[PDB]
Amino acid sequence: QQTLPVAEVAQNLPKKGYSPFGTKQSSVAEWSLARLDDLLNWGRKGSIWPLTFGLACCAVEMMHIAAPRYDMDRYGVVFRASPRQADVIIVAGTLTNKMAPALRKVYDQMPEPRWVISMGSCANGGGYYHYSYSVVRGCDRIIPVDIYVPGCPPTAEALMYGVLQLQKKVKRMKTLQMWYRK
Amino acid sequence: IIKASTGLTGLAVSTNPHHTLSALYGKILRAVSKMPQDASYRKYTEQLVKQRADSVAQHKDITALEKAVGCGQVEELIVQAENELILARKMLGWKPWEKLVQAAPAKQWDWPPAQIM
Amino acid sequence: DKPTVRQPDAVARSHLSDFGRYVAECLPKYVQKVQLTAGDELEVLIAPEGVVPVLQFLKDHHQAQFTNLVDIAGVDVPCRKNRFEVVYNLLSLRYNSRIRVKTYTDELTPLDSACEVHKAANWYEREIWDMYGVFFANHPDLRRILTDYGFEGHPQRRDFPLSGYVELRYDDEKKRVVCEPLELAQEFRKFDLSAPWEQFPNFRN
Amino acid sequence: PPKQDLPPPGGYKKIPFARVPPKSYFTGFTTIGTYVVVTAVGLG
Amino acid sequence: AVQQVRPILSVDREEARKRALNLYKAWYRQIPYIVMDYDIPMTVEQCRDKLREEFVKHRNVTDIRVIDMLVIKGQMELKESVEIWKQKGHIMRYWKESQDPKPTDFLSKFIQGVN
Amino acid sequence: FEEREKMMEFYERVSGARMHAAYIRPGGVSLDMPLGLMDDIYEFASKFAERLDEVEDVLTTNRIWVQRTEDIGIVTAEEALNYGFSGVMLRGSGIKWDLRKQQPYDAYNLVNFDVPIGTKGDCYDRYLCRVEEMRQSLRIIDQCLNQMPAGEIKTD
Amino acid sequence: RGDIEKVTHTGQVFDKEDYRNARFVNAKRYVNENWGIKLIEEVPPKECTERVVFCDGGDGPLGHPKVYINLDKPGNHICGYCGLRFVKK
Amino acid sequence: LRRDVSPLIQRIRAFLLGREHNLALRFEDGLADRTQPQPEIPDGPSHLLSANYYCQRDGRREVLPPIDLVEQQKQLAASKLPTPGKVYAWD
Amino acid sequence: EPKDIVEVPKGYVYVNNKELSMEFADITDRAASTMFFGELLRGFAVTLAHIFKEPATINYPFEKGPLSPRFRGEHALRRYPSGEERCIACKLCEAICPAQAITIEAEERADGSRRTTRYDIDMTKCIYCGFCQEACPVDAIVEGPNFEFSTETHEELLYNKEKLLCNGDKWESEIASNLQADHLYR
Ligand SMILES: CCCCCCCCCCCCCCCCCC(=O)OC[C@H](COP(=O)([O-])OCC[N+](C)(C)C)OC(=O)CCCCCCCCCCCCCCCCC
Ligand SMILES: CCCCCCCCCCCCCC
Ligand code: SF4
Ligand code: SF4
Ligand code: SF4
Ligand SMILES: [Zn+2]
Repeated sequence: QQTLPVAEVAQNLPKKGYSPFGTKQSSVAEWSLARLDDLLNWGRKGSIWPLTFGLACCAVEMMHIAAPRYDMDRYGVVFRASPRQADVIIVAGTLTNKMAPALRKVYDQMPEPRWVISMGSCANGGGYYHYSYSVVRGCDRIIPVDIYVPGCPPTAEALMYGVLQLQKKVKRMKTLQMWYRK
Repeated sequence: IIKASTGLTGLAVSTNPHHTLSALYGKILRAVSKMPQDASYRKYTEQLVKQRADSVAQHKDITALEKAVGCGQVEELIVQAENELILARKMLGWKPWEKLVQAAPAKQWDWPPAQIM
Repeated sequence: DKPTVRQPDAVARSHLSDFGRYVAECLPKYVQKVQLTAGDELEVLIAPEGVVPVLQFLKDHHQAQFTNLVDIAGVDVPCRKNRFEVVYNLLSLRYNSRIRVKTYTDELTPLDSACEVHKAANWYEREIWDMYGVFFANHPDLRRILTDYGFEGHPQRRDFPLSGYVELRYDDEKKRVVCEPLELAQEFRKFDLSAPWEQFPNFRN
Repeated sequence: PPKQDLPPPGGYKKIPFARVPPKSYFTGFTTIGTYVVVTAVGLG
Repeated sequence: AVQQVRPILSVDREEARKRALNLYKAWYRQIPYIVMDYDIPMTVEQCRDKLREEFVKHRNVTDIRVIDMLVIKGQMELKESVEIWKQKGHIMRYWKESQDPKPTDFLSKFIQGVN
Repeated sequence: FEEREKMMEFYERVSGARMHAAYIRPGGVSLDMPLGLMDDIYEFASKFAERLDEVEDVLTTNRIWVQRTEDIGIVTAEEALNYGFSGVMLRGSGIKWDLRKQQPYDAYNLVNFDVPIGTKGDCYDRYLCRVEEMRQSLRIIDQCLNQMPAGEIKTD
Repeated sequence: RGDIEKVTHTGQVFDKEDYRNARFVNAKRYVNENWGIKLIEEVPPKECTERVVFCDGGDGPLGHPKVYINLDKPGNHICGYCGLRFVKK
Repeated sequence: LRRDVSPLIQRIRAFLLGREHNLALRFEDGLADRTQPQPEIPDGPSHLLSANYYCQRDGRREVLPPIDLVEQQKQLAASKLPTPGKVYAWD
Repeated sequence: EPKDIVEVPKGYVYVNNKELSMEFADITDRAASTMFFGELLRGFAVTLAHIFKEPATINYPFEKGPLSPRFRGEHALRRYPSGEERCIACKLCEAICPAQAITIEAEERADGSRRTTRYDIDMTKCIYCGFCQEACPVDAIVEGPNFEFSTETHEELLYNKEKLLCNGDKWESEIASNLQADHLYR
């Protein structure tokens, strides 16, 4: 555990910059691949397209980032009906026994790269229906999850916190530098 | 002098409601006349449909008939008479006036059920 | 007066008492016991073989126009000889009232379907088929409605456990959602909330 | 002081619930006549 | 002892046996349409062997109401297999393809775990 | 949904959760309303009539909405009674039945409002019935803001 | 890193041979630095004159339920809710 | 005082709306204060300490098992037909 | 005025009940609105008017939405002003936790005080309902104001006793202000 720095210490530190991979990497090819990766992650963290999925009550909150108080289209985020035209599936609601192959098929038909936001307590770990017969204990055991939005109804502030943390995860996602070091 | 609409979809207005009601009431009497006299359902249905037939025969106006019966509009009275005619046809075969077909099992209608007693 | 105690309706009590005695007079064969519970609700306990005509009587009599059948509820009592009980709740719009018709059913004994009387039961008994497992004879479509397609057993039966018997996961050597025996990561902690001292002296008789 | 959450004395003014129509400017005869006049001027 | 109950679709044992044989015939006809459509890794002969094993583990019952309840449930699975009404994950549930088999000898059960 | 988010803000003000309030309990309510909720609810109910007027100016009069709703999904009243319908699907088919007026509960009989009844039974009549329930709910909200007594919030 | 081998206030630490220290190679262990025992024995005992005293947490309705402690027995009497110590001379 | 467009665009919006426009957006002047004085919830009818006993206020013990109506008529007995309630016209 | 097909009762409102007028003026009015798109132009006018409105968007995360002092968020374990932790291991909160998220194990502490040795909250089983806030007699467990606690990993959403104590230490000022401004409602 570390805390946020004091303003004198914060004035001592320099600016972080946009690039999470640093300014220089002591090679021309490494710098070129890092800047290409920065451009690619800027194009990917800008306008992730979530999927019209909406299993349950947490979905009603999902329209409160559609609703003009929070405005998910300001961030590039915009809903698409088909899973082929989507980067993100927001698994939000109760995942039951009949929806296990449905969610697995919709996730598998969605093309790479794939990031899944788990919104709500039922999608995280079953929640208030954890000890029931029909509810799958979270959506981790069927599909991978990158972001766990924790509130049962999350505030749309807390859902866009998960969306912005997904954007920061895509911003730190590195593939071309990995290709150079593989 | 005719109703424009009933304010209620699926039921159109009736051209001659009085003859339809009287025919259904006569058919209810013909179906109930085969019932035994000791059955209370026959006496109750005869009292009902005799009162309704006197209400139909006494009043010639439609809305006066609907006010005098007081149950509702006359198309719903036709619906009620048709339903009771279907019931009076069915209860001859269902045979309700006899004794209990099945006796009470032990501890069947006891609440709370888990007690020893 | 007494502001905490709920005040009942005397005229509704008198009307439901007169109608309950009227129902018990009209059908001596199928009506087994007419009772009037607290809260001004009439329960007509009937024989199983009178499941279909009595509701038909309650659909079609002039003082019994229970046009709406709002739901059918099943209660699983395992201590009785006939295990399940089936509760038909009917709403009358003409006389502005409600009635309950209660019957008893074994695990294998049929019930005659009320789909000829009320069409809402066309799914409602299906739920009682899925949750409890009583067969409804002369049903136009009797299938499991709420549970899984490969589900075995009936859930809201009290012999069935709360967490079920099986779980589902995803498996990559079969590329499929597969079925596994149930293991909770944390078990359901059962709480003993049974009352050690009785509170209501009027219900021990 | 408001020791409990209560409405002010004197009550509230009436909350509107009826649908007011928007402002209508065109009669149908006026619309057809203006269309005919505009079309004739345009053809000239 | 003796008990008078309402029957389910059959009066005696011969009609229930005829209904079970009708289930076997209908499941035999439905197996080659199950194999070509559901995308499952099971050969038609393995499917028929599994159908035979499912009938064999219910040969032991004798009560006609139990037999007819089994006939009703098998007809429900047949109706859920004529129309597709299901996925490939639930068809393979009869084979139990994910559960690793457990030993039955007491020494291996003693070594592995208390179950 | 801008106004709907204002009402979930009101829900968060009264109970602490935006959607699943856990507020109405057996024996009254859990907590008293906070101070100053009257002015916020009153300002919202003053503006919501104009918001509904704009929404009805866009949606209700249009030919495409009428052609997509009217004479479509017509349900008869005897089918509504036989299939156990309830609420707006009863009220859209001409049947005069509202449970807030016939069997009143929880002080609906000290407030006054109107019950909207459809005529044809199609989608357009049910949409107009929903908008009229919205406006009569604004009327009941006006009456409940007009009169409330001072006292306890739960049974004793 | 010393947070892996650090002991919490419940007397719990993972052994060096345990496999459960492999979960802390990517996420640091959370040990609360404010132990309640040290901060409750740092508070000096309160000297009182009356035979019985009352404790309510020091906040009124925001503390613990009000309990009465007897002070006729010599020594330090500990409130069972908040841990404050009372003494009578 | 409040953020809006200049009154030419306001008059254009009021002409295009077909009605006079009231601002949908909430402002700090129109709402109540976020910090309010600390309230006192008044006591109910039975927080008086003198007169009340629980035996006259116990609603849970005044319930009874349901009454067998045929048995009640048999014990207490030794025109229009009975309706379930008042006749309501939904037509 | 258009006539009424069915006469309305008192206290009821009939929609789609007005007969269409067959006089020449109303037929010409509806004909002009048909062929010249009158209601379409009215809807376009209303939409073009609401283009010129001010947006209701707030600049997240620089601008955050309005809330209440009663708001239910992350569970936290408070401490006394003397520094001792408030919880006395009475297991009321876990007895009332309706999804059974809390797990409490306790023993006598070395100074004799009744304290916990394990206070786990499954945050993926929580529903953020405030029953533990109402059930707590010493006001130990509260719902903190925090809701920006989305994690990348499912295990980080299973709070230990130390994580709840760190949340109680970190969020102490706002929780103290909320329980100052909220306690006479409860
Ligand atoms: C700055 C510009 C602002 C405005 C921009 C937008 C412009 C307006 C909208 C453009 C198109 C929008 C999208 C498409 C909408 C399509 C709507 C539509 O057609 O709906 C079907 C509806 C259907 O009509 P209805 O809605 O009445 O349906 C009932 C009738 N039945 C079922 C029989 C059809 O409307 C029409 O078809 C109306 C006619 C359209 C074509 C116009 C015909 C004009 C005829 C000549 C007039 C002569 C006058 C007299 C002259 C006398 C001379 C002597
Ligand atoms: C509906 C319009 C009817 C008339 C259209 C033509 C108008 C102009 C005719 C030619 C005028 C020539 C003047 C020298
Ligand atoms: S997590 Fe909560 S709000 Fe979301 S679907 Fe489950 S119960 Fe509903
Ligand atoms: S808020 Fe409710 S669900 Fe969450 S820990 Fe507390 S009691 Fe349990
Ligand atoms: S209710 Fe409060 S004091 Fe009791 S065990 Fe829970 S957190 Fe601790
Ligand atoms: Zn103390």
